[PDB]
Parts: sequence; structure tokens; C-alpha cells
Amino acid sequence: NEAAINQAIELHGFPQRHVKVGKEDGAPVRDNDLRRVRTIFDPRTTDANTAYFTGQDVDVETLEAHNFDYSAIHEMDMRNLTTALGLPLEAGNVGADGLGSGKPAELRFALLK
Amino acid sequence: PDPSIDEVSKSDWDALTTQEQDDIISQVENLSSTGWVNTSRERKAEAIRSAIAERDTLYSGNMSRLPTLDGDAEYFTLYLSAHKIQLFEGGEAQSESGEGGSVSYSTGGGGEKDLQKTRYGRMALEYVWEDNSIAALRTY
Amino acid sequence: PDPSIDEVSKSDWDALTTQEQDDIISQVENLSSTGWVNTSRERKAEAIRSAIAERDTLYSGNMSRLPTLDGDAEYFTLYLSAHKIQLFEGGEAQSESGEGGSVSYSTGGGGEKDLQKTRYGRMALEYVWEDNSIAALRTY
Amino acid sequence: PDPSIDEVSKSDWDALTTQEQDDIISQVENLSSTGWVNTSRERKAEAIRSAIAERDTLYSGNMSRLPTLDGDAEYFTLYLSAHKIQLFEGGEAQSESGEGGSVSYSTGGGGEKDLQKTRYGRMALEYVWEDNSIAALRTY
Amino acid sequence: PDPSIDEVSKSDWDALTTQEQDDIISQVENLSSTGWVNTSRERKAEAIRSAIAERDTLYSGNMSRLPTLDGDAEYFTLYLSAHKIQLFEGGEAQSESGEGGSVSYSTGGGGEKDLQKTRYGRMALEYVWEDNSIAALRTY
Amino acid sequence: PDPSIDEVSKSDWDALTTQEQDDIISQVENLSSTGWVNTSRERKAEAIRSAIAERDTLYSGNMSRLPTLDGDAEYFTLYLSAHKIQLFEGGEAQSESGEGGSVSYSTGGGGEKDLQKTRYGRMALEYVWEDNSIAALRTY
Amino acid sequence: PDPSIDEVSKSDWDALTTQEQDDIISQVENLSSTGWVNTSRERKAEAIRSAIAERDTLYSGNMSRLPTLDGDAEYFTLYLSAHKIQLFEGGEAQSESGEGGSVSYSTGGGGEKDLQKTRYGRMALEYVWEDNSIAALRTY
Amino acid sequence: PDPSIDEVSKSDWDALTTQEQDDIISQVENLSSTGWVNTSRERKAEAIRSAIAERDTLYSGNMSRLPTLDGDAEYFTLYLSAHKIQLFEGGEAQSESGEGGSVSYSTGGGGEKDLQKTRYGRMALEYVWEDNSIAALRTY
Ligand SMILES: [Mg+2]
Repeated sequence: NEAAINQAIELHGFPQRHVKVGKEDGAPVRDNDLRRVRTIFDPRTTDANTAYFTGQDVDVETLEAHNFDYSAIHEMDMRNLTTALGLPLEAGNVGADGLGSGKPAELRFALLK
Repeated sequence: PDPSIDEVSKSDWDALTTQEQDDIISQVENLSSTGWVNTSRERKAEAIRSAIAERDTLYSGNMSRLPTLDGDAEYFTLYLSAHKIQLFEGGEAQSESGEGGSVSYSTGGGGEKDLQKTRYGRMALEYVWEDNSIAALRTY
Repeated sequence: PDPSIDEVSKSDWDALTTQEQDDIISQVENLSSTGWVNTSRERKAEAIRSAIAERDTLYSGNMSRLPTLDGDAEYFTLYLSAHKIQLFEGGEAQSESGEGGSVSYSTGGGGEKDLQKTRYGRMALEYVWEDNSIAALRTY
Repeated sequence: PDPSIDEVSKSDWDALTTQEQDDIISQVENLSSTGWVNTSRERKAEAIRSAIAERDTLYSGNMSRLPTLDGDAEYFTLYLSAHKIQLFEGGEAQSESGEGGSVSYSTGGGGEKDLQKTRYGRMALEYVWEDNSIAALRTY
Repeated sequence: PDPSIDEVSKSDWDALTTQEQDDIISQVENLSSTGWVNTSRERKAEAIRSAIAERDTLYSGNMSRLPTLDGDAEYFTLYLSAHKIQLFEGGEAQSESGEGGSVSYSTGGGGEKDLQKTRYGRMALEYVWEDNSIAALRTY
Repeated sequence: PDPSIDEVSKSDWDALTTQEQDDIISQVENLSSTGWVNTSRERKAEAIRSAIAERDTLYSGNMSRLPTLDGDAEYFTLYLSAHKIQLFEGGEAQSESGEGGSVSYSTGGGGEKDLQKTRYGRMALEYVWEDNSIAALRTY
Repeated sequence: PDPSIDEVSKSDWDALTTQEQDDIISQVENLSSTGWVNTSRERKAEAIRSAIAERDTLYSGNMSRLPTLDGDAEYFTLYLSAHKIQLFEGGEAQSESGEGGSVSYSTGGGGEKDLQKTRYGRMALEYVWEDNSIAALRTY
Repeated sequence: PDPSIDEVSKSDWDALTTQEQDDIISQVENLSSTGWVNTSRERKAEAIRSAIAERDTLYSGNMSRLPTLDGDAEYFTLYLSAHKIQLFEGGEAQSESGEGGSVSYSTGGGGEKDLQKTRYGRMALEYVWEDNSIAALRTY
């Protein structure tokens, strides 16, 4: 699950730029044509305040950062592992609601002792 | 034909013997029942030279590393040549009427673009991804 | 025919004897009541050769590990051949009028694309998933 | 007929006696009042052979474990055969005019696809779920 | 007729005497003012056999435990038979013109599907829930 | 007529004397100015029998405890009979032309369904809630 | 021709010998089966001069560093010349009727703009990105 | 012509010698096969003077610091002149019929505005950004 989260963050945690070239039902654009467009929109040479001037038939789309609750997956993983190894959940740098105080806390720390 | 239409560049067409060109012309004429016999040799040669040039300039190269000419290059160039000859004849006939006799053809409403406008161009489009933009590239 | 049209590739067609080709031509001529008797042999041969090349180049390979040519390959190539002969004849007739006698056929509005434009091509489309994009792949 | 059209594969059709084939041809000719008498035997044989092949390749197998040929297989194959003979005849007639006399039929607007284009194909569609995708599968 | 058309399966039709079949044929012929007198007996017999088979294979069974043939089964089969004979005659006539005389009928192109295309099929549809999907099932 | 058409089941019609049937036939013939005089007795008898059967099978029972035949049952069965006789005559005339004389009727665009296709069926629809689904049930 | 039409600017055209111009004029005349033989030399020369000027002023430069004239520059200029000659002739013929003989061509509905209005202009559009705005620039 | 039409203002046109004007008129007459020979010199001169004035008043200045006359200014003024002469002749001919002979041209649906209404005006529009508003300004 840890490996899966890491790979998922790389693919889905960050937005990616999608430049679409040509008119819809228009002239076809070939690979060599896209090499010149790639040179204009290269994220390597782009800076924060670059501005783009185009004709109507160039579209700068975004692949958004797609939401997933990797934090909750980490919490579940840490809960499964800590409860299996007999440690309290707090040892995994994970907090949980209502369990941090009162007789709930007394019981879990008593079980550990 | 010995030099096939797909083996010949525009420069090569100009270099061919009259017989080698006539063999390719003869093959193009097989794509119509009429053979376009009332159209002169120069016009058929011009159409074939133009089709060769247009294959190599507009229908060459790649989309997502797939060749843009996906079908057989021979028959593509022949259909493209036939499309041109039919446009030199005034276009595709919809209705023909003579000495009482009449025929109408189911050619209408094909679309606005060049290759859509005759039967040979509609056949050529299938060889060439139907003019669709399948190209993709990455940054590294 | 002994070498069936589906067993023959473009190279094989060129290698067939005249009689072997004529058997396949004869089979294609069975798909029209007129037999296209006023078209010459070379035009029927060109159409069949082209249908073979087009089957092997455009209507081959797989989509989601299914064959793209799902139907009978013999009848597919024959219908594709018949489609081509009818396009060399000027297209599908919608109306015919002669010495008083007239007929109109149900043909029009079939669609803009190559195979949709004649009855034989509409039959050929059923053999090849109707030109639909059923292909799928995974990463591993 | 003794060997019924639904009992016969494409291989079986080729193996039948001339009389056995002629009995099936005779049955298909019952589906038109004209009997297509001006169309030769080879064309009727080609249509039936093609219908048999097309049944076994395009209209076979299952959807959600239901057979894709839901109706009577004999009549489905005969209607598919009749559809093919009518397409070999040039299509479905919408209007016919002769020496004074004229008739127009209700045939138009049936749709773009192969089986929609003649009355026999419209009948055949009812036997094959009207070409609908009722298939379903599970993982286990 | 003594054996009624609804009492007869496809197997039973083949087993009937010539007179028993002729009685059912005579009943079907009452559904047209013309009696389709220029169609031969074999064509009328084929239409009835096909209607019987099509009733039993396409219009049998249940939807939500309702029978899918809701109307009178005799008249359903007779209208289905009449629909077939009219399709064998070339379709429903929209216009007829002769020696000066002309008539046009309100056929109006009621729809694309098989039973919608003639007056007898439109009558047959009313007996079979108009081809609607009223079926329902539970899990237990 | 003494046994009125609404008092007669399909089984009862078959049992009536020739004069009792002829009285009902004569009543149906009053619904057209032409009396359909060029149609034979058997065809009018078949239409009436079919209207009786169709009333009892398709236009019987209840919707929300209201009878589905809301109008007068005699006139409903007569109009349904007249609808059938007009369909046996080839349909409703839109235009008639003879020796110079022409008439066009305001019958066009009536609708797609069986009873909508002739004036008698449009009248019959008003008696049966215009084929609407007013049925309702409770659980207890 | 030795000086090809793509090697020649508007200034160069005016400087050519009469024979050099006539060779290019002869090449343009190959693009119609009629050769526009009833138009005078000056009109053909004016069209070519205009096509050269229009290539260099309207169909030159770059979009996203791609050349705007993507196709073969010779054939683009020849088609642009042929478009102009056909417009000087009154436009593209849709129907022609003479001494009984009539032809109609599939030509209509092509669109409102200059190059869309004739077959030569539709061919020319394919060489020049179909007039699409593919240009892009950056700030640095 | 020695003074070119693009070098000449409205004031300059009035100052030209008769031969200098006649050279420009002769160049405009090259843009039609008919030369508008049945239209007098004064009318051709009025059209050219008007085109010169209209270039300098309506098709001058800049948009986003780009010249609004982007194409060749000579050919723009000649096409604008030809557009005017054709409008003085009653507009663009769609159909012409004479002693049996008829022609129809693809010209309809061109659009509502002045330059869209003839072939010469459609050519002229391409030189002037197709009447599009590309202008931009900043505050400083
Ligand atoms: Mg294109």
C-alpha cells in the first residue's frame, strides 16, 4: 500500500499540461508538427510568469491533480500494522479521535503496560 | 507496373521512361469503367505526378509513431490519382441524361472537404486514418 | 474457386494462373444480377487485387484480442470487391429511366463514408464490427 | 427440403447434391411473388451460401447465455438469403413505372444499416434481437 | 377452419392435409379485398408456415407472468401471415396509377421496424403489447 | 339487428344464422357511403369476426375499476369492423383521380399506430380512453 | 517547366520570356479536361500572376515554426491558379444542359469562403492547413 | 500597367492620362472571361475609382500594428473593382438559360454582406483578414 501511494502521488498528486493542437474536424497534425509545439510549451524552459500567444486552434488543457485520500490510506495501514504488532496507534505517528483522553486512554496504555 | 506507383517519388516520375509512366497511367485507368478515354495523356500524367507529390508531402510521416499512410501505399496513390482525374473532368456526376435515358447516383451529401467530394477520395480517406489527429508526444 | 479469395494475399493474386483468377472473378460476378458484363476483365481484376490489399492492410489485426475481421473472410473480400466494381461503374444507381420504363431504389441517406455509399459496402461493414473501436490494452 | 437450410453449414452446402440445393433455392424463391426468375441459379446459390456463412459467423453464439439467433433458424436463413438476392438485383424498389402503369411502395427512411435497407432484412432483424447488445458477464 | 391456425405448430402445418392447409389459406385470403390472387399457393403456404414459426419462436413466452400474445392467437397469426404475403408482393403500395386512374393511400411511413411497415403488421403489433418490454423478475 | 354486435362473442358469431350475420353486416355497411360493395361477403364477415375477437381480447377488462370500453359497445365494434374492412381495401385514400375528376382528403399525418391510420379507427379510439394507461392498484 | 511556378515570384513572372510563361500556362491547363480553351492567354496569365502574389502574401510565413504552405508548393500554386481561372469563367458549374444532354455534379454545400467554392480551391486548402490557426508563441 | 492600381490614390486616378487609365481598365477586364464588354468605359472607370477610394477609406490602417490590407494591394484593388463591375451588371448569375442551353453555378448560400455576394468579393475578403476585428491597444 505504501508503494502504491508513492506511485499514485507521482502520477496523480500533481497537475500535468495537455497541449491539444489543431481544429476539431480540422487539418491533421503529425508527430514532427508536435515537436515544434513541444519546444514552445516545454515545462523545462517555462517559468512561473510565461505568457502564451496563440491562434484559436491551440488549446492548453490541464490534467488536474486527481483527489485521493492517501492520508486515510496511510492511517488505515498504520492502524493495521500497529494493532498487529501490539503497539498503540500513537507509536506510528497517527492520532485517533476520542481515544486520546479519559478512560479510553487509560485502558490502551494499561494494555501496553 | 515494374516501378510501382508507391516506389516512385515526384523526381522519379519525371525520370521514368514513357513506357514506365504509361504502365502506371494504364493501372489508374482501370479504376474507372470509362477509363477517362476523352481526357488526354498529359492530364492523366499531371494527376499522377500531383498525387505522388501530395502523398509525399501531405500524407507522409507519423502520428503516435504509427505511419499516417496505414493502408496499401500503391492503391492509396492510385485512388488519389483517380480522385484528381475525376476533379479534372468537372467533379463527380450526380445525374446524367441523354437520348431519353437517365441515371441518378447515390453520391450526394458526402461532406465539404476535398477527398469527401468523389468516390475515389472517400476510398483514399480510409487508407489515411480518415484525416483524424491521432498524434501524441511526451516531454522527457 | 480452388485458391479461395481469403487464402490469397496481394503477392499470391499476382502469382495465380489466369484460370485461377477467372474463377475468383466469376465468383465476384455472382454478387450482381447484371454481372457487370460491360466492365472489362482488367477492371474486375484491379478491384479484386485492391480488395485483397485493403483486407490485409486496413481490415486485419486485433481489437481486445478479437479479430477485426469477425465475419467470413471469403464473403468479406467478395463484398469488398463488388463494392469497388460498383464504384468503378460510377457509384450506386438511385434512379434509372429508359424507353418509358423507370425504377427508383431505396439507397439514399446511407451515410458519408466509403463503405456506407453502396449496398455491397454496407454488407461488408457487418463483417468488420461496423468500423467500431472496441480495442483495449492494459499496463503490466 | 430434406436437409433444411438450418441443418446445413457452408461446407455442407458445397457437399449437397444439385437436387438438394435446388430444393432450398426453390424454398427461397417462395419469399418473392416474382421468384427472382430473371436472376440465374449461380447467383441464388451464392446468396444462400453467403447467408449460411453469415449466420454461422455473424449471427451465432450467445448474449447473457441467451442464443443470439432467438427466432426460427430456417426462416432467419431464408430471409437473409432473400435479402441478399434483392441486393444482387440492385436494392429494394421504391417506385416502378412502365407502359402507363406506376406503383410506389412504403419503403423509405428504414435506416442506414445493411439489414434495414430491404423488407427481408427487416424481417431477419426480428430473429436476432434487432442487433441489440444484451450480453453480460461476471468475474468469479 | 377445423384445425385453427392457432392450434397448428410448424410441425403440424407440414402434417396437415392439402384441404386443411387450403382452408387456412382461404381464411388468410379474406384479409385482402384482392385475395392476392396473382401469388401462387406455395408462396401463401410459405407465409403461413413462417407466421406459425415466428409466433412460436418470437411471440411466445411471458412478461411479468402475462402471456406475450395478449390478443386472439388465431387473428394474430392471420395478420402476421397477411403481413408476410404483402411483403412477398413487394411491400405496401403508397400510390397506384393506371389508365388515367390514380389513388394514393395514407401509409405515411409509420416507422422503421418490420411490423410497422404494412397495415397487417400494425394490426399484429396490438396483439403483442406493441413490442414493449413489460417483463419483471425478483430474487428469492 | 336482433342479436346486437355487442351481445355476440366470437363463438356466438360462428353460431348465428346467415340472416343474423347479414343484418350485422348490413349495419356495418351503413358506416361508408360506398358500402364497400366491391368487397365480398366473406371479407366483411372476417372483419366483423376479428373486431368481435379483438374487442373481447384487447379492449376488455378494467383500469382503476373503470371499464376499458367506456363508450357504447355496439358502435365501438361497428367502427372497429369498418376500420378492418378499410384496411382490407388497401387503407384510407388520401387522393383519388379519375376521368379528369380529382379529390384530396384531409386524412394525412394521422399517426403511427393501427387505429390512428383510418377515420373509423380514430373514432374507435375515443371509446377506449384513446389507448391511455389509467390503471391503478394498491397493496393491502 | 524549367522555372517551376514555385521558383517564381511576382517580379520573376513579369521577367520570364513568353515561352517560359507559356510552359507554366500549359501546365495549369492540364488541371482541366477542357483546358479552358475559350479563355484568352491574358486571363490565364493574370490568374497565374495573381496565384503567385497570393501565395507569397497570404500563404507564406509560419505557424508554431511550421511552414504555412505544408504541401508541395508547385501543385498548391497550380491549383490556386486553376481556382482563379474557374472563377474568371463564372464559377463552378453545378448543372449543364444542352441539345437534350444534361449533367449535374456533386458540388453544392461546400461552404461560404473563397477556396471552398470550387474543386481546385478545395484541393488547395489541404496544402495550407485548411486555413486553421495553429500558431503559438511564448514570452522569454 | 506602369502606374499600378495600388500606387494610385483617388486624386491620382483623376490625374492619370486616358491611356494610363485604359491600362488599368484592361487589367480589370482580365478577371472575367466575358471582359464585361457590353458595359461601357465610364462604368468600368467609376468602379475602379470607387475601389481605389474604398481601399483607402475602409481597408486602410492597422489592427494590432498589422496592416489591414495583408494581401497583395494590386490584386485586392482589382478584385474590389471586379466585384463592383459585377454588381453594376445586376449581381452574380446563379442560372443562365438561352436557346435550349442552360447552366447553373455553385454560388448560393454565400452570405448576407457586400463582399460575400460575388466571387470577386469573396477573393477580396481573404486579403483583408476576412473582415475580422484583430485590433488591440494598451494603456501606458
Ligand atoms: Mg484534410
